[PDB]
Amino acid sequence: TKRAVLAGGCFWGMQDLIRKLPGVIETRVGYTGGDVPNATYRNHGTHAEGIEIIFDPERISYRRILELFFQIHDPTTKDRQGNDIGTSYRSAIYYVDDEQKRIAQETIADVEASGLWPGKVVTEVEPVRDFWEAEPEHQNYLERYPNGYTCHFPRPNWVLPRRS
Amino acid sequence: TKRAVLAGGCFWGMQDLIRKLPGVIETRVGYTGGDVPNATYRNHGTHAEGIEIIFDPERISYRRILELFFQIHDPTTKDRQGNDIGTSYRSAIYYVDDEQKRIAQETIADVEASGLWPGKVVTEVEPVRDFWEAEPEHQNYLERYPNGYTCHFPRPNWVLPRRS
Ligand SMILES: [Ca+2]
Ligand SMILES: [Cl-]
Repeated sequence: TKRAVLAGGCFWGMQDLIRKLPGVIETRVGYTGGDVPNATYRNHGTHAEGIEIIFDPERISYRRILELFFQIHDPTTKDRQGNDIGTSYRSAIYYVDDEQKRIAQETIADVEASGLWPGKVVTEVEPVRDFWEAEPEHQNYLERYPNGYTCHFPRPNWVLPRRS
Repeated sequence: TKRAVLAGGCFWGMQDLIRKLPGVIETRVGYTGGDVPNATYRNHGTHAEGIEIIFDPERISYRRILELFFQIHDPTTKDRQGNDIGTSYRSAIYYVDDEQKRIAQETIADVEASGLWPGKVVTEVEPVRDFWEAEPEHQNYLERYPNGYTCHFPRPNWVLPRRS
């Protein structure tokens, strides 16, 4: 099993869509990429709202996970996703090892080369650090409240050639 | 990754304890081992309340999972766990393959040979069949309500010699 850690806006919508990818085993939302320990919803400093994804690499690749990531959030808006404004809502990939770093960089290069997205990619690429799991009320929120708030959705136009 | 499927009483308490075992990646509660399709909380016929456990076999063994199972529920009471009475609350191991069947049988034999449990083991051993995931409100219930109802707890006396 493998771990991916991503940020791309309100974490409810991230989990709602990413949990559906075949080969994803577990998802949990939380605060990561920032300063303060013991982060919480109303007190997480410079952390992004993010998601930790445990997946089966035999069933799904890291690359395919990143492709869904770039399909479901606008990676071109700095410190904002849709209606949600602030550093909490920024786009970031938190790589767990060198292979993930390389694939993240290659994938961003492919995204930009396509010209399909609305401007330069502003997604951060950083090593993963502490992941502060969000409060239980945030986990699986859109399972318990299927009509709840989300600004994430898969754009059919935000897809890459599948050369492999 | 590997899958284990167990039943041993109210599924809230099962998930609360089993989710804490290091090497367990995901848990989900549901209805399994019985008759009716599309099972729900108030309409699941002869199904047991059960739990599906996805684990990393490099970190935790199936045997160790069964050992926790036999530690946290009384496997000697037919169609009952603590205050919860009925076939919904019965003890069962739903094996996913022949290796799990063999380990389940060996583990039950070890349990009985020890004489530490309060009577013969009545746990069913059956091949896994459809697992009807429970409603979102049941998932992670004792995370959202940490003081909520449970009759599960680890008995320090319900442990086996660790010969390996
Ligand atoms: Ca989960
Ligand atoms: Cl939940």
